[PDB]
Amino acid sequence: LVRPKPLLLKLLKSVGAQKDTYTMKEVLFYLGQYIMTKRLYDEKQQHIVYCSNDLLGDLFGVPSFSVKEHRKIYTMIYRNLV
Amino acid sequence: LTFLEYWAQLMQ
Repeated sequence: LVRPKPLLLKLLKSVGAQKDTYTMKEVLFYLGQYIMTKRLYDEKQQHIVYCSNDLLGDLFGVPSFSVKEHRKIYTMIYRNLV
Repeated sequence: LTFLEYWAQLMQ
């Protein structure tokens, strides 16, 4: 379905993803694993994700975000897809 | 909720 642009593809490959084309659900799976494994989420309010100085901040263009902002996260992702 | 529980909410 979707083809990540190169920076997002690099993030997905760092957690094991090997393909060029993914479903959105698989992009989301790998991105959650990226966040989890790099400990980017706040340990007390775990919907807060810190990304400034990680590749993810560059991708999204924000220094932090909340997981609860669903429409914003979809939008940011799709700016990194073709 | 935990991170992955919020992320599930995002995915569903």
